Amino acid sequence: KFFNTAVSAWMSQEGPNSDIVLSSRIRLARNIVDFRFPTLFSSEEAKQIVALFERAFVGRFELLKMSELQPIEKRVLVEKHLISPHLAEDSPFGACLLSENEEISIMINEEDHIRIQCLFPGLQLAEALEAASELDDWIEGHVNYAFDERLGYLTSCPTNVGTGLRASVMMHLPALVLTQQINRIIPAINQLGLVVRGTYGEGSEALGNIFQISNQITLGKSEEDIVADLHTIVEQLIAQERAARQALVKTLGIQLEDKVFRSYGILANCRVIDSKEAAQCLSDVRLGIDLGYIKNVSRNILNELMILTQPGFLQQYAGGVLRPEERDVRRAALIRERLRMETR
Amino acid sequence: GKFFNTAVSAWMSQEGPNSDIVLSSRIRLARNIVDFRFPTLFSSEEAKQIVALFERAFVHRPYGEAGRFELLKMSELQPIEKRVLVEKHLISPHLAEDSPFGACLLSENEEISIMINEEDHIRIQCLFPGLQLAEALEAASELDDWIEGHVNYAFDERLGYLTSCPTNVGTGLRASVMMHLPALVLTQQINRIIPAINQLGLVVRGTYGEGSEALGNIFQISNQITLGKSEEDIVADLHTIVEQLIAQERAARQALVKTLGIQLEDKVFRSYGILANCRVIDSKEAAQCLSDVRLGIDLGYIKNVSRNILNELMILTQPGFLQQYAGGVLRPEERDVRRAALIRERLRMETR
Ligand SMILES: N=C(NCCC[C@H](N)C(=O)O)NP(=O)(O)O
Ligand SMILES: N=C(NCCC[C@H](N)C(=O)O)NP(=O)(O)O
Repeated sequence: KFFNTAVSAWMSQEGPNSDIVLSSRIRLARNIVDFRFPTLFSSEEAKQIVALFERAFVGRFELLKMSELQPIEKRVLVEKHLISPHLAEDSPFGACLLSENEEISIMINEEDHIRIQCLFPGLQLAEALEAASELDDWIEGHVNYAFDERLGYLTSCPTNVGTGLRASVMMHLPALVLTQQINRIIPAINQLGLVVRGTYGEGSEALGNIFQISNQITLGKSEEDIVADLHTIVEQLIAQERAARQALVKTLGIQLEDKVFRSYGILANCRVIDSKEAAQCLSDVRLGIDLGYIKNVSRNILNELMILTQPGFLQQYAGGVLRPEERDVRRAALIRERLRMETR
Repeated sequence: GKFFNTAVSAWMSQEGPNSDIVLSSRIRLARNIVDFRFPTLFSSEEAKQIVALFERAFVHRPYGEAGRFELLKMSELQPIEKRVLVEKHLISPHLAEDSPFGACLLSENEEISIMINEEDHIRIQCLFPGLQLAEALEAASELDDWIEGHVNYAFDERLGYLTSCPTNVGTGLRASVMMHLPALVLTQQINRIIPAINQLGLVVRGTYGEGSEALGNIFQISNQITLGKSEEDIVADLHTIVEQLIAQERAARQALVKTLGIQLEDKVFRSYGILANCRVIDSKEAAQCLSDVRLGIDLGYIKNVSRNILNELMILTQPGFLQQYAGGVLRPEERDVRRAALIRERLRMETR
């Protein structure tokens, strides 16, 4: 079942630096030319492409067609970064070829005909790129990619023209945020051409201290060079976060243990919590788990509950519009329950 | 021995009338002994003779159901031990800190504390759980007469018992109740009630009397009038105002439940969440959270936490008792870590 908001067995595996790096994501955007039926209609191209993947994937993959999913199922796929918002809503023949472990997602008929996604836990960009490239090679053996031998892969949005590659890592940087170093690392990332965004919240507030660092640097660099560059910056960010964490432990000791356990205590017991406080507390709890203060709570609580406690998702899940105070009560209840599952 | 290592005696652990709000009822009777100068004037020789008088008369003396009296001399106790007795409300800060020749006769059940060389030669204290002012006054008056069979009180027909303090003039009677008034505090009402009560000849003080703060919204309501009113009327008048206070607190709770609803449940559970999980907590925060949790158990929000454990924790988390329980002296930051751990384990054993 792909619509389990919990961290998959695949994404809960401990990849390199997976305490700080939640996940590594490789996306390869492709468009197809010279269709098997040279149709003039996008409708027909989109259906041939779906037929291709339904015929060619029955490793176990399920082809999820957006037209066949309830809106909450599509929202979960969106929140799992398995599909884009555009695939859920705006793609009449949108479909997602999902591997059973949800490592592999091939979005069909979005902006581009093909978006191959590999999502790995921890810092495994090279592994994700290799896995995405193996599917890329498989797909290209059966279709012709729109490709200009001097411009590279042709993608609908010129955001991707060239390699069609977007590489991203999601990182939890509570210590850099706590010690107010985060706005020091943003310029270093921007100078290198990478893009850093908060994953959760509205415009740059980065709830949960979860950051997405991705490339933008396109035409010049090889895919391996894009990924090596991102990997290298991520490893420096990891080192900075670990240094900040170790400084925090050495300075605060029991006061840091107290901070993360109080955040735990709020999450385990509060009856009213807004998404911002929940995010801060979840980040603290995750840090406390990472530091081994909190020993009986899965670190995946951060990944899962950051999704489930978002205001819009919470309403989407509840099936209706909820006032903020109603959201805060349901959010607290959801969080308490998920932490009660950990106590058992 | 057990005076220092049990936070709440079996005696004080009994549920009393209205004991959810009224934690305790106390009657103190101040007296001086004829032929001894009062503690503000006496010599060290007189002070020692006073202790010796009470020692000879009352050490190990049986007092019925209360067990026998034990004599604790302040000079023979350490400041932590004395702080423990203050924190258990068995002796006054004055006796613990300001009476070199102070002593206290404690009943084995810790209902009775006869302080010696406090502000007066004798401060007879009877402590009852819940709202039991009539029973405490009866107990104290009985004990007063019983003691007076062994000492003669300085007494003037006009001025009553001659005491050292203007605040004991006449009856020497201080009747007090300890009340948990979290709703009146939260509704801001307490701000109007305190001056209103002060104008009726009562006074509202903190948890450890004059000059102390209301730890955990625990207020001491006591008479201010000691002279020109019978002891029964002083206590009856206090009781009447305590009953009104209970009524106001209960109404304030119902008002809070209706106006805050889940936010009140959130308030108490967050305090519970702190207590169950914090690793560092000072006694003041602990008291505030314990107050919230007590309110939460009173309103039925919080299950599996007894008033008994909350009573124990209110005492165990005090600095002296913490150091007593620890085994020795603790700096503030050590206290806060041991306090958090004590609370966590008591709350976790409370929920198992
Ligand atoms: N915005 C809210 N709640 C509003 C409460 C006011 C303020 N945040 C407070 O809690 O004090 N919830 P959401 O689901 O995170 O949007
Ligand atoms: N006075 C204190 N603590 C002072 C603050 C120390 C701070 N929590 C810290 O960790 O240093 N505790 P007490 O036992 O209530 O007297």
